[PDB]
Amino acid sequence: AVPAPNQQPEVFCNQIFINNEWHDAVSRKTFPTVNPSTGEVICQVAEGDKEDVDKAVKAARAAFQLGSPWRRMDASHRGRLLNRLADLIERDRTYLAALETLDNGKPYVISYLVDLDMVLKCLRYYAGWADKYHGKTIPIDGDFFSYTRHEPVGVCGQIIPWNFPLLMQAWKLGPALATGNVVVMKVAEQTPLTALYVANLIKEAGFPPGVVNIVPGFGPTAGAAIASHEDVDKVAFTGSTEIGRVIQVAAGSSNLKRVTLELGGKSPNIIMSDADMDWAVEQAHFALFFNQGQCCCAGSRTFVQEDIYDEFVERSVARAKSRVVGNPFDSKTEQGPQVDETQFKKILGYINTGKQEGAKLLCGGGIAADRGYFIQPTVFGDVQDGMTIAKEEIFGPVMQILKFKTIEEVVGRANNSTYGLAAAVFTKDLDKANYLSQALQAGTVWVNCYDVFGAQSPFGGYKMSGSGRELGEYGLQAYTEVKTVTVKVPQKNS
Amino acid sequence: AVPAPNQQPEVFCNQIFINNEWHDAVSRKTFPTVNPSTGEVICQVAEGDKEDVDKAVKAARAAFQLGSPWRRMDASHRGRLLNRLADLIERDRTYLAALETLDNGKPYVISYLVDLDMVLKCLRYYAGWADKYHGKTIPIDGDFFSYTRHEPVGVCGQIIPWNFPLLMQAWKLGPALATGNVVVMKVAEQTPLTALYVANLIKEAGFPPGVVNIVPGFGPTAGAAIASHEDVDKVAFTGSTEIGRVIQVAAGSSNLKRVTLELGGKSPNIIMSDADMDWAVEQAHFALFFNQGQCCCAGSRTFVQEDIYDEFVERSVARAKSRVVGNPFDSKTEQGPQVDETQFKKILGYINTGKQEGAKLLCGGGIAADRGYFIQPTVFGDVQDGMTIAKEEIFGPVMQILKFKTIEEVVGRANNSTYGLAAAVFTKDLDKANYLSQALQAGTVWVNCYDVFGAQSPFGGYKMSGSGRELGEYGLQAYTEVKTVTVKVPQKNS
Amino acid sequence: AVPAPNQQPEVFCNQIFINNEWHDAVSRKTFPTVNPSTGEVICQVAEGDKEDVDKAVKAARAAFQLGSPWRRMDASHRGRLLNRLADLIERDRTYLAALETLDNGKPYVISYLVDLDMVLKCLRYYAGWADKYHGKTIPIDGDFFSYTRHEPVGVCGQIIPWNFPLLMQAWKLGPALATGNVVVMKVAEQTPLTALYVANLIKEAGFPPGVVNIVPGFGPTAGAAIASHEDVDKVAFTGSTEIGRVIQVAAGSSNLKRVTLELGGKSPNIIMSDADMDWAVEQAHFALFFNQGQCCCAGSRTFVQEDIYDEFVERSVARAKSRVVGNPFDSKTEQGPQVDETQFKKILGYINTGKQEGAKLLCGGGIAADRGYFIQPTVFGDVQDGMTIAKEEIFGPVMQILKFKTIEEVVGRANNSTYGLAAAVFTKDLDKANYLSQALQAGTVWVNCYDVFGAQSPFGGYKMSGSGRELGEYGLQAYTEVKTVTVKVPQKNS
Amino acid sequence: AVPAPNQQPEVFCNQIFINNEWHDAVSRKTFPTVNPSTGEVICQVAEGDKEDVDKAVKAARAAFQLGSPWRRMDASHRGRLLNRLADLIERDRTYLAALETLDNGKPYVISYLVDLDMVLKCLRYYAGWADKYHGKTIPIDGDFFSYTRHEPVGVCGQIIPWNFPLLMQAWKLGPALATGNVVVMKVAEQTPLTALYVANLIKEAGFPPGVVNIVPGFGPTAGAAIASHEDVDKVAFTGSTEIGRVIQVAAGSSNLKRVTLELGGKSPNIIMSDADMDWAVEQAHFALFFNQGQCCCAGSRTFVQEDIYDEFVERSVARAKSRVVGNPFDSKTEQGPQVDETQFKKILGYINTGKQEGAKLLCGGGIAADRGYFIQPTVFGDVQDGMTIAKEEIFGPVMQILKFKTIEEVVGRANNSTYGLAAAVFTKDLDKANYLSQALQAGTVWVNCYDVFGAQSPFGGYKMSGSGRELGEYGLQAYTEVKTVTVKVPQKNS
Repeated sequence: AVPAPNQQPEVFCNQIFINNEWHDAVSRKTFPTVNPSTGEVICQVAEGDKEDVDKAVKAARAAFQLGSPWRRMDASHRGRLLNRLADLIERDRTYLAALETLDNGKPYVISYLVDLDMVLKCLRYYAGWADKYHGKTIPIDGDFFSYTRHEPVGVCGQIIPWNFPLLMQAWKLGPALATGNVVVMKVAEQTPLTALYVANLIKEAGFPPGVVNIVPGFGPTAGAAIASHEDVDKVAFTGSTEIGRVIQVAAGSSNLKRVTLELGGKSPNIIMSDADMDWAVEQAHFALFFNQGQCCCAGSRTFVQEDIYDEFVERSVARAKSRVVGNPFDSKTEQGPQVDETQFKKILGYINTGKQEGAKLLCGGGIAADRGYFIQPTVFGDVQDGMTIAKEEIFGPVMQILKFKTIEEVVGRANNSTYGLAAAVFTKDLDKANYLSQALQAGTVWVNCYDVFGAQSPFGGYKMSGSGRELGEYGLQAYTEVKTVTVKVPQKNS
Repeated sequence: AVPAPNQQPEVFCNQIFINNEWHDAVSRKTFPTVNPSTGEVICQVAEGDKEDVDKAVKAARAAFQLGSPWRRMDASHRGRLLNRLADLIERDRTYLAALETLDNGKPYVISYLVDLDMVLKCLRYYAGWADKYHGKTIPIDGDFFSYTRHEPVGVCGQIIPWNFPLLMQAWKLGPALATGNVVVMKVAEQTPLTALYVANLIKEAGFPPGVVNIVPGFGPTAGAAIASHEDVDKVAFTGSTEIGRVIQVAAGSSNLKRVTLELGGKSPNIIMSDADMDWAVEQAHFALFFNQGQCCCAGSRTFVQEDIYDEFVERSVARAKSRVVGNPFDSKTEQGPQVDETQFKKILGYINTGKQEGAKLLCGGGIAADRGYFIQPTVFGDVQDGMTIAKEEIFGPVMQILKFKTIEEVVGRANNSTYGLAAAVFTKDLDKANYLSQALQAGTVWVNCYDVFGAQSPFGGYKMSGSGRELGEYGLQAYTEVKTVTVKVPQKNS
Repeated sequence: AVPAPNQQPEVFCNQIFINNEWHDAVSRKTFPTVNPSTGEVICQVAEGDKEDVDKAVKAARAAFQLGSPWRRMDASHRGRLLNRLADLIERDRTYLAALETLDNGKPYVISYLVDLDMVLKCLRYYAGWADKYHGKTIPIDGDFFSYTRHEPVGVCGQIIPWNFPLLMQAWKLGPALATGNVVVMKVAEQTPLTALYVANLIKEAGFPPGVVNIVPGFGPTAGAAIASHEDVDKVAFTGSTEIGRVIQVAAGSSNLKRVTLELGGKSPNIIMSDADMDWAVEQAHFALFFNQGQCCCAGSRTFVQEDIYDEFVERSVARAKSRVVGNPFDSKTEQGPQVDETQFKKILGYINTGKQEGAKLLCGGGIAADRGYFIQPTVFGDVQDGMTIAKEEIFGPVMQILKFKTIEEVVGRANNSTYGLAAAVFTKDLDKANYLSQALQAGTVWVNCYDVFGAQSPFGGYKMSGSGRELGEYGLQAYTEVKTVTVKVPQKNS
Repeated sequence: AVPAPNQQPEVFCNQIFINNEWHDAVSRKTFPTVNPSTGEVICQVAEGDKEDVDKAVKAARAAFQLGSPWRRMDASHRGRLLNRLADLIERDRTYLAALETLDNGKPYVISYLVDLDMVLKCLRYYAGWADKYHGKTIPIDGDFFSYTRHEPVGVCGQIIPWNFPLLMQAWKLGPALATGNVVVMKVAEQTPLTALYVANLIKEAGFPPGVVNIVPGFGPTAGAAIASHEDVDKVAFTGSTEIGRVIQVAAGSSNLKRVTLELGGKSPNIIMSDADMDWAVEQAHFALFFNQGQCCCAGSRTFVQEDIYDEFVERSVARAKSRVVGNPFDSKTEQGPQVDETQFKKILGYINTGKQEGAKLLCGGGIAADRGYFIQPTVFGDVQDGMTIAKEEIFGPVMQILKFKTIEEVVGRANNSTYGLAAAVFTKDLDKANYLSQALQAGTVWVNCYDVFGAQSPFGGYKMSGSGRELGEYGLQAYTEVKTVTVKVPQKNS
């Protein structure tokens, strides 16, 4: 029941969003955005700069002053504003899905049924938490009355990736606005249009000026300026590991602001010999090739027991060869183009390196179309732990299948990594499922499923995959600082 | 590593415990306690009366007055007192286990390794919750500061059964003293000695006078007096369904005091065809014959699929025939005598009725010894749902095995009862385990185990098995009334 | 900004609401509803009966069966349905306010700005809690994995009073539908129209058939049938103490169903000599004369220190004499008529008895209009604790002012009652405020304010004022039964 | 009731504690510890090095492996071990207090009645949280069963300051061992003996080898090695701001390990004109001169309204001049010597700079004794915001009194700082207290009290004073990583 899409929607939101008004860059420099399906320029977006970041941060700080309309606003009213924003987004669902498809390149059906549905669910979920994050009345010793108040941390600088523009923007705006903070958001240079349109919808919803500010920046300049600003109380970053380390170093060296990181990973996928063959094959294919493999928790490493290795490999190759690649607006299309040329060339180089290392190429391994950044679904068999493709995040539609013999060995091999963002287990035995769920050192473990993301369930990673959580009640912890008030009383009684 | 027991320990605590002092009954009437292993009288215990209950309630109310030492005491100090009581109980572990064996009749090894260990664990667990039951700072609308304070409900009247004297006494004293309440406890007429010795230990521990009061009463007179007293803010009862209904009616007609009930049940046990045969048989035998079958959550109904019915029945009969019955102080003894003559005759009548109804008698079915209340382990096969033994709680060492064909049918048959205290599932499939755990209408569901009781895990029952919970954090809810305080502030800010 | 009201709105919802359809009474008997402002009949409403209650309970049980659309519905979808119902109610806000004014008699401005605003706030608040009531993963000892699941209790029978039809209906429907229960509601015979229109809106919102059922019954027959039905898992009652005791006795004697009571009270009001005179006088007048004094937590007892007794009495008399009584639809009207003739005559008799007992009559004390149930604002001075008016709930616009000398004496006198529903303290000292808030034995304590009701803040009473809470997170506890699932694991690790 | 102290207790614990065994430094280098009361050397302590840190971290990682005794240990058993450690510490309370006095220089009465009492309270409090930190069973959408498990973060490197050796060591060990982590602790070079004796007591208590490891290091070498080690999952630091920034930078550049900081502050103290004069003066004196002013939350800035400035200044000077300085083991002694010569010279330089800036010297300002690091109590009046002493943390017995006129001005001046660790308000008005508690940007706010530290109440700071909390339930969050497990089920029901 997908409505008819407009393949070339109009683009007008291309400036910096500050104080519920659109301002051009101080340097007047603009950067172009490229449609990945065809390689042509969609529109020109103003390039964020350090001075623009300073203006946005000053506006946010002014909006966060004590006694301001945002600070005096009731929590239930903040939830009502979030619900109003969600309703406004749902009103323009078709246009937002079309713009997301045009800018990112993901299939329109996926954008309409998955991305925007999850955005609405996340916004409406964090609308509820506005007036339900209670404190505590501490029963301290002596004739004292102690209690804790949950207060907004302050100005929050948020940097979102390009794989899920709307979804990550919702995940960042939900808890921040629910807890009463002000946001100075930096969007990815690849996909800036959807965030700007959402900012216009935010202005329409009725948020006070300066609460939400979006600065579209082209490069690490705006991100570094946000992470190094003194008035930014907290910085939240989601992206590559190197940029995350740079942001953390800059934040620690600037004002010791709170830092929350959500980096990439090398999430494994374990298939036990007793698992349902068809369901396991389909779920592994979906886990690896979802969003053209541009997922932080993609199941790149697929561990299959020696008993069912041959049949699983054959079924996976057959399924991958039948995947449809083409124009995302087409109904039959299952895989769209890559986000940009850089990722296209990086994935091609990764495929070439994997072929050089001796991994068996089962299918794909080349360009899918002469125009656009389309890559054929690639599957690598007989992959070893020493191979580069088995250790680095390809971040593309490349499948690697590894063989294991015993459960202890597969646990040791899966946990032998610097990333613990996610993991999966496919089996029908209760004991094996429990043991694998407990032993695996992953932030999220899925049993007989994959990519089951809910706003209620927190998401995070161990080791160097990041720190903290971004979903559920745990997400509210990062955007809140606890204040303890102790009052002397004439006499305390139980 | 069980220490050498004293088969005839001295009994001196046989009076009413009020205000940390021992008082005789006002009417000077005493009731005898009978050793179940031999049928002889152990000692004479003063019989509780309505006037004695009034004296105990007056003492408790005096100890609960505002500004009293108990009310002004810090929560951490209450936890320290609970830990001190637990240490004192552990110091006299051997004597308490011997007295429990002498009075109840359960094996000494069980009393030392299971009952007292669980008592210590429960006391030390509820010691921790003394200063960790926080309130909430409600984020109400408007310029108001609202918060909730958890206060003791008041004088609590508690009636404990005879199957687990020490364990039920600990389960009742833990949350009540942890939340800062005063206790007026009524103990079972069958096993009153252990509770009185524990009361003496409570006096030694250092509790303020009047905090804990124990009135040993012979019959429903003391229980009715406690449940109908006006100064009793809350009544907690654990026992038969009829007495629970009477207590609830009296409490509702007296002063609308809060009532918490924990009645018996007819907990089923389901064995799937794919379950581990040896483990399932052993766990079913332990589930049904634990504590001579005198358990509220005994797995009386054993549902076995038609595929493994014959082998399971044969193994269960073989295991039951090998059970050792004899003197509880003997090391090799596995089953002791019944609590009293009334239960002995009731179980004999139930066995006779089951034989009359046409159920196949596999083993046992008669008296085990010429002296004492010993009953042979009885197993009934080919039991139908219409049989009386399949519907009423025998509360004895009688095993009933029922046959089922499909999982939907077994769910419908197991849930077709007025009791939902507990249930069990034995299987190796994940989907079957999850579906059975979700479908069964039981307060507690065990998978591949039984009688796994932890102080942390709450315990309760659905339907007419009772209301509320007695373990874990949920146990603290019943013994606490919430007070909300709202204060007008000059200006509220997030 | 109150829209123009329709003084005589059309009435069409006058039948029994079962399975999203309107059915006449089986006996075809109808009872009339009387407009309190004029004494004329508004419409004829079908009279509920035991057979109709049985039909509604059967429909609710059918809708609550495992696998039904309501049971399989996601929690977030239940919250969305609640939000949709709130939006539908807000769409017809003017008509609902006009009908509430026509049926109850409260001023239209109050109905539009207070009652319906609170109804919308409560519904939207309990919409949020749909998917945020998590369980617990208990860390039990041994190689076991234990967790708790919060499940709906089942069919809930709810009886609502007549003072706040829409507000109490929302307070009952919020948590019940949020936790996934089915409702069989019994409405007051005085004000049945608004609940039926809300039921029609519920049908329009999209709830599955049988989830919500409303049976308008004339008398205690329907209430007794609901409280004594075997398929009703939980009964919630809000009203007089005697009917609450009867309901509790019947429920305990029928199937031991869970009972939650919210009865009336004699809430005191304490004015300290250092309090702000104008604010204290205005808040006391609002506390006592709100909703024509037809509030369960009305500040009937007004304790004023001897220092400011004369000035407070003079100001209270002056304020009471200036209160406007007349047609509720008039803008200048501040007090409407009483709910029915019975309350009118009872309040007149209470005023006569208070005059006979020797209490000084300061103002009012008679009928306010020759047509309708209008009573002049009455104030009684020099009231003693032994007077009947100082002990019984008049439930009308009668003010009683009592004098106290010391804070300990006023605490002792205020707590010397069988009701603890609410209390208030007016002062500027921190120590006095804290001591009074801690010492008073009231379910809710207000400081320098009164009737500050928020959906987030729980509401309840001590002693015989009721049991349990109806607002906030505490409200969800009553409509939920906890199931514990313990699974044996091969090996447990921290 | 302070027992007789041994002024020169024996010192034997002077090595590195690894695997429950004492090992000398690999380089065999030892650093001396100096008694502050006399300036003589107490004993020689082995100097920690990077290689020793590597050995300790390897031992901790070995003890943290899956299936190890520490990992398989029950949570209740961890709480029991913590309680056993607390009991062992209480057994040697006198010796520990004497050693603390000998090494730190604080008065023996303070060490016995305050420091060790708080250590015991903290240990026994965190013993309770061992088996009470539940997870959540997330109600996710779809046919899925999702839940969260709280797991230990891993090897934790902890660096403790010298002002409160035992208290900070307990604050670090409590949550870390309660949540099931392994500790590699670095102690201050000034006071290493007490931590080593506590480590010996830990070995005696029965902790498995490698769970707790203490490396006494002389300088930033050991701290940098701990913060830069790859196997250290989390680092917790408490000390100066510069070292905290260095540690955060190193941790971010090494492996992105979680960092928790608790730095110093410039906590203000506000005295309103209506506050109790005697209580305010005494509490301000205690707040500033507690522990010789070597407190992170010392009330250095004392804001006094112009109405009571003169009387408050006179009373503060009179109280400060009467403070007793001398040998800490003497009963009449109220203030001991400084921790070391460096702090002595820094405080002298700060006093000289304050005198140069034009601040009025009221009393003190020089050396108190010819032997030892004793400083006279110094009070500075007419202090301005531009003065250096009013902005930098003197960390000594220097009092600064500032004058303010209005409440808005004092709020603006108090919040105009880079530190928000703590604040205090002294008044009798309710509105002023609430407004000041809400407006002040401090981690902890005290009303009519100061330094009211309870294990239950969390402690932290805003701005650059640190991040996170170290006490209460909030303390457990830092030492725990959340794992989410989602399992597909055949059919989900509410």
